Amino acid sequence: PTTSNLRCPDDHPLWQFFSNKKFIRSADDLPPSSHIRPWSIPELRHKSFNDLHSLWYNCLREQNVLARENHLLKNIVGSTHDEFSELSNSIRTTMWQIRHVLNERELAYSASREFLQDESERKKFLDTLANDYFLNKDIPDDEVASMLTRFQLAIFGIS
Amino acid sequence: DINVSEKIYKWTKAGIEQGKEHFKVGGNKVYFPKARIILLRPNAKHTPYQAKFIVPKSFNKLDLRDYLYHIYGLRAMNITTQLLHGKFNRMNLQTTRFREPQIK
Amino acid sequence: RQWRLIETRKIAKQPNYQVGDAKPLHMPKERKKFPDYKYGESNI
Amino acid sequence: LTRPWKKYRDGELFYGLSKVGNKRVPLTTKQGNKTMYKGTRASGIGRHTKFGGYVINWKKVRTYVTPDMVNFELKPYVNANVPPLKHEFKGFSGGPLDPRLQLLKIKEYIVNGRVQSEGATDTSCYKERG
Amino acid sequence: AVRDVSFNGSYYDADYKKVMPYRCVKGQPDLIIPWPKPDPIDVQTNLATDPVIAREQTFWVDSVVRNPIPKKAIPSIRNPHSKYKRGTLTAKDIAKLVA
RNA sequence: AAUUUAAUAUAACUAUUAAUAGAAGGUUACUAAUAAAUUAAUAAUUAAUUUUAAAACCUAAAGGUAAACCUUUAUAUUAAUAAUGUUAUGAAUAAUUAUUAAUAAUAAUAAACUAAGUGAACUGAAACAUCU
Ligand SMILES: [Mg+2]
Ligand SMILES: [Mg+2]
Ligand SMILES: [Mg+2]
Ligand SMILES: [Mg+2]
Ligand SMILES: [Mg+2]
Ligand SMILES: [Mg+2]
Ligand SMILES: [Mg+2]
Ligand SMILES: [Mg+2]
Repeated sequence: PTTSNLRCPDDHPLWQFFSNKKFIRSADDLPPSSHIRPWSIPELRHKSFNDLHSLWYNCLREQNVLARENHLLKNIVGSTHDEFSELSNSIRTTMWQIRHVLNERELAYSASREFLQDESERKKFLDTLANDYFLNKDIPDDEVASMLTRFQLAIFGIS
Repeated sequence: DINVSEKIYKWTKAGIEQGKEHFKVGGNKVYFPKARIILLRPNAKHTPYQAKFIVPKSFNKLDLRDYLYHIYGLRAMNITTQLLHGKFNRMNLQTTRFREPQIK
Repeated sequence: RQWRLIETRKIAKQPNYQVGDAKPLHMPKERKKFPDYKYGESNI
Repeated sequence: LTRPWKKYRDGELFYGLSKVGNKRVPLTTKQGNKTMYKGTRASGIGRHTKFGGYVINWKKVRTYVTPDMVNFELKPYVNANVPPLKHEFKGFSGGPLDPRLQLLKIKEYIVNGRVQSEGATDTSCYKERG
Repeated sequence: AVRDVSFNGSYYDADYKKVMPYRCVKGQPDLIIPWPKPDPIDVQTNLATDPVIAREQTFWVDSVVRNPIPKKAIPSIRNPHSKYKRGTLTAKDIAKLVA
């Protein structure tokens, strides 16, 4: 059987397991450790759920590429360079930081709800929010509408 | 009127034609999976239309199909499982012997 | 006479629980139905 | 001659290094009578049938959900030039899980309406409040 | 040359983009030996996020009624069947236990 | 500005004396990770006092087994914004719902010391049975 009979697409989804369609990356092709750093918890604290989700899957795809390269390295040539391994470890660090952030975000939301279940704190919070900006001495006129829209969207389910 | 195998075949055809999954998606959603799969070099017994992976031991055939489709867009038409054995080894004769990992 | 084989019986002291204390690891399946005998069941 | 490089009896076995060893190691899929089935925690999907088959319960099958519009810009790593951001929570004993902190954040959201944080606007900021 | 060197405090070095100690000659506190100048930096790899995109904020706390994280995504964030966390007691439980 | 003696380590046990106190292992893998707060100290490191996040499977007793397996729908459900494909001629849908309230869970459970039940025989008596 001859391979001349095949039209292999250059955009075949199996190329996503390689970087720049390279069988195995060289030290020059790998990202130098000096210029690279894993994500920080505070930087992931203010990334939307979509952003964290997409970053998770990008991390997983890169880890898959590194995994195949590392398997070829440690199974066939049996070298002890351990570069792909630490690079994937950095990615894994970012991943568990993301997991931590998501958990803490949900727990903080739940704690806020439980705090505002209490009638006393709810009354205090609404009274302060009404006295501070709402019912001002006629200084703000138009932006009060934006404040009210945000209020009805946040404290209640009004869209 | 139509055999269930024929019905499955039309299901897969309809999935491909409409661009959706060529299979039935499950209800146990997993937003953040940390499973990793390893592409492997072809063997003499495979054809250019086949690809083999090293996958988690607790992984599943449907799991591989869904993972490939949603994460990479690769549609696996037929998946087949090969679970390997673990041979005994000992780094030295003066150590407890233990079986090597079983790779899937 | 005195009751040696009854007096020398000991039973583990279950802790007192307030309405907001931590749950015990395992829970009885059914509600308790009699008071507690100071000496418990004989074991001999 | 099993191995052409050993013409005389010296103690080497037909195969392997030792004929004996520990037998109290855990079992696996390849060992046991035909009746033995250990499994790999890979199928709790459906119900066996009274005859021998197996019916898949699709509400228990795992589906890997991915963003509808994926952002192909958050790379796995971050530019080393940006210093690691740090956070300071002064006035809150509960830290990031503090309802008072969340209420302050909601207050400022109400007043300002999705305003960028100092650490976000400045790539050269080492730490920020909240 | 310097015989010995001491460290009496810490400070954030912006050139190193990190916290470093005050390297000072053992003896006079004022005389401080500066840290070496880092080699100039320049990145080209595509696996590193740009600074602006990396630090751009896209999440704000804007609701107390709707969860920012979907219900079906929680199991991937925390184990629901965890043996390392337990609840408290109620009047029903304490009545069940006390004789 | 060196060089040797005598003590001292996160890195041994044993005996005594004096204080203080009554604290996980295994298997292999979708590896089992954290985050902050406080006052007094020339954006801050004293440490030490409070808070926290995660943590797969097995170690008799949610059920079963041939330990790390399997089987039980805590992604399991009344209520809701609309419905595809149909509802024995304005609502009720086997792939389901941004959702909201209610309802079953997790035995890691040491040793030594103490109290109690039943309790030998070897042996000694230069034999042996009372006795020991
Ligand atoms: Mg098979
Ligand atoms: Mg033999
Ligand atoms: Mg056999
Ligand atoms: Mg059990
Ligand atoms: Mg059986
Ligand atoms: Mg006794
Ligand atoms: Mg005698
Ligand atoms: Mg005799």
